[PDB]
Amino acid sequence: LDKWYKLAKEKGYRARAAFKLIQLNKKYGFLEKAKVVLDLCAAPGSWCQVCAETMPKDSLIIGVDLAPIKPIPKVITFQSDITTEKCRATIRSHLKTWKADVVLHDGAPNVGTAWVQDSYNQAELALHSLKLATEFLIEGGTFVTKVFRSKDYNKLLWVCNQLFTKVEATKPPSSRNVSAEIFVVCRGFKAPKRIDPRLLDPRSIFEDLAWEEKEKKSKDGRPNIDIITAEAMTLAHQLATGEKTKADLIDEGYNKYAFKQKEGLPDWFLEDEAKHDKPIKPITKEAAQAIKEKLRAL
Amino acid sequence: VKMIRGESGVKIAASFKSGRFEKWRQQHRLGRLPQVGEMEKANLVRNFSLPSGPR
Amino acid sequence: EQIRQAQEELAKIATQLNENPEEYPGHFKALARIGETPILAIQKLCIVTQMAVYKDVIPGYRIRPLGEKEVKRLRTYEQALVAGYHGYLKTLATYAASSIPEDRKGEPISSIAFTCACELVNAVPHFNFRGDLLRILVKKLSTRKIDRDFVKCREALEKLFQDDEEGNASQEAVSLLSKMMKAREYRVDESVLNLFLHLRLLSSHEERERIQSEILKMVFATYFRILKARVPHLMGAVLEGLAKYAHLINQDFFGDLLEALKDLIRDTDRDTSRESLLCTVTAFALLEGQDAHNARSDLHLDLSFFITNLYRSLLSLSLNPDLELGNNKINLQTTTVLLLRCLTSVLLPPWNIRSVPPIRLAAFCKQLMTLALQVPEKSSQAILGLLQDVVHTHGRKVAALWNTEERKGDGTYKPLSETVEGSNPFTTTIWEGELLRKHYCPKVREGLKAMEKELRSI
Amino acid sequence: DALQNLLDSIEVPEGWTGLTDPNTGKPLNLSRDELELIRKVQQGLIPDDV
RNA sequence: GGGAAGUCGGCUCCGUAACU
Repeated sequence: LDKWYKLAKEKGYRARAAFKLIQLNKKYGFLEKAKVVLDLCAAPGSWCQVCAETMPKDSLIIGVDLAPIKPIPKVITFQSDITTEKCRATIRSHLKTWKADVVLHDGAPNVGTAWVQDSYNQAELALHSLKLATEFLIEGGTFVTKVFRSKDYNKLLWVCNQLFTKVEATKPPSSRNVSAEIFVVCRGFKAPKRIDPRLLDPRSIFEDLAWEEKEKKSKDGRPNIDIITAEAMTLAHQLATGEKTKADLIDEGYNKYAFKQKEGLPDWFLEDEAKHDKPIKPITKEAAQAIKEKLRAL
Repeated sequence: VKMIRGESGVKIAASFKSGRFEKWRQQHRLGRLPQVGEMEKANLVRNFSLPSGPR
Repeated sequence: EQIRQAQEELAKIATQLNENPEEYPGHFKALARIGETPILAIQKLCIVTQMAVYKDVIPGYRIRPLGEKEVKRLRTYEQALVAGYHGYLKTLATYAASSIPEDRKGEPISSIAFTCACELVNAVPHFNFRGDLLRILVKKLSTRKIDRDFVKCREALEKLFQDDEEGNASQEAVSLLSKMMKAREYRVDESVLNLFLHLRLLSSHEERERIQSEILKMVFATYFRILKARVPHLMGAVLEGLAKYAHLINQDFFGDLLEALKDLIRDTDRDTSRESLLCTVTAFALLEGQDAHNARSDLHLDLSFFITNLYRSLLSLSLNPDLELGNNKINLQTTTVLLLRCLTSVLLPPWNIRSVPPIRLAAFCKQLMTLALQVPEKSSQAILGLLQDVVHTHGRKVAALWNTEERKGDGTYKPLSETVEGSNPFTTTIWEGELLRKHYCPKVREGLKAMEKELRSI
Repeated sequence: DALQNLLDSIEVPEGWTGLTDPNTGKPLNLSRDELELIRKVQQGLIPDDV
């Protein structure tokens, strides 16, 4: 008894096969625009309960099973064997002039005898649903089938490629991780006017495959004369305005860090000197605005 | 509020959203309707088609 | 033969991993060793083979990393799925990153692996590491080279934009397309801008609205920096892209796009004839929006500033002979049809077709006569073929000009006015129809009689 | 001139300071000797010649 | 479900033969 079985008793669903169908339809949405669902091997009626919970109160649900299904509202159920002519005549009488929109299959044999035989029984039962899909489904319909993964799953998938346009194989997470079932959903029924009998024969399908160049030096000196710092431009503003003359600039240039050696000394000595010889001079907002215009590029 | 006359013969307000389309839209659980311009659904015509003709 | 022997073990791997993929993780590893031996024919035959293998084995749901009989049997197969599938991608990433050209007999490693990746990314979406499959597609779309594999990736991406209902793969794609061109410098061949147009999600509810909210905000910010970038051919796709998807985002932001293109008009007024005309049918398309015309009472969207721009530029558009050059609303290259789709939208609006001001009809038709003087032949008939439709719909409101008894005598006509109502065309009659009889009779004169016959028929 | 002012805005001169001259309406520009004096004051390697 | 109320409620297609 797992979580999905406990949710089946809480929500009133008959089995956990219901919760694989809704989460399959939540992935695709093939039940919200359908009138007819042909439910094959529908025991105990969980797939009919989902199909009843999602359609119109004027649409037709037909469930076929070998076991008697308890009556469900808005669902018509009857007991017949799906491989028999009496079954397809009963479905035809129920369908009258209406074709199936979705065909579902929840088939599973009585497992316990042998794994190869049970998978082969599951593979052929999925195929008995496959020819039942072919004449009942409307064009563009949906075919969803439960099948165990086995050697013939390649062959069953190949026929699905032939008869259907878009086909996916998907594990619902609501299904058992231990179980080897896989759900194959087929969309876009091509509506062929002639179907190959060997494409619908279990014996054929499951068969095992075998001049002037003198330049003066002025473009390098000019960046060294060009003003960079705000203190130098403040001195430039003081020189431009009638405040300080040449003699005042030389005298103010005579700070404590003059008459020093800056050529024959190593790079690390002069780098430490250059970091630690900067004097603090007053600045002006006019010089700060003008150096912002100077530093403003295109 | 503009006042009109309904099918019941009682003076009903003009813009009244009763709830029948909302009931219609889960009665068959249709999705959103098309806007003007989008293609018809070949499903939606055959779900609600016309009858044989004698009504 | 080694190739025939390698084909036999490849089919044996392919059959066993498709009959029952559970029992053989060592088949997956040996398939990687066959996929890693360096024989070029084997590399082609391998890559296509376990591309279809992972097309058949990848489940419909995501699998978390393990971290930390039959249950442990499943997880060991589960980690075997992700590690083997992940080992596809750097192998595919290195295959994509290698050189294309070789002998002409076949596509050695580039076009075949790119076709395999494009087919794989048309099914991977729901699974993880799609971004690594996407980052290959960003890398190839970044090479700026038109190729068969280029249009393959473009067709592969535009399938996902037209198929992914959840949109998580669409969201991961457009995020990388934004990261494509913030890293680079506005150098697409405009292809991803049309890939924004085939997105369906622009055209569960709370998660989907959050998914819409992310894809609407980031992709419009992508065109926002394109307008700042000012790339001319990228403008045509962006203005085509902005014309479709402008009604989703809120009131103030959508009115800001009009103010954004108004600044683009001022930037052009500071090539420029085309860029204004690219912006011309754009703003006429936003008003042409049915929800936006229903938002005429939910926003002021007014064009009376913009017609005056066309009126003062009808002289300059007549002077330029660059009108003809080498289902789209905005991205048409020639300014002849751009002028038509402009001048159709001005004198024949879709909504309120008969509610047009009179001086706008008198002035634009008079300047249309001036356009009928300085224009080439192909633009002439369509300019002609437009203006019967103007008269046949309006009639007596404009017929005052052709008849001199219906002429107002307020003040003399001013042909160079800054406003449409500034000129007073009711004083001048129309004589340029006579000048067009002197124009080539066989074609132009036909429309002239059709213009005058519908005029008398009114 | 408008073209001269546009060229000055794109590439400012060496003596440009952004200051209006109190003597003339044209903006004041530093001379070559004045610009060399500012550089020698800022660097301090040779404040006074010879 | 019933009674009441309001209404204007109850009292063409297939096959066959010549013609385009």
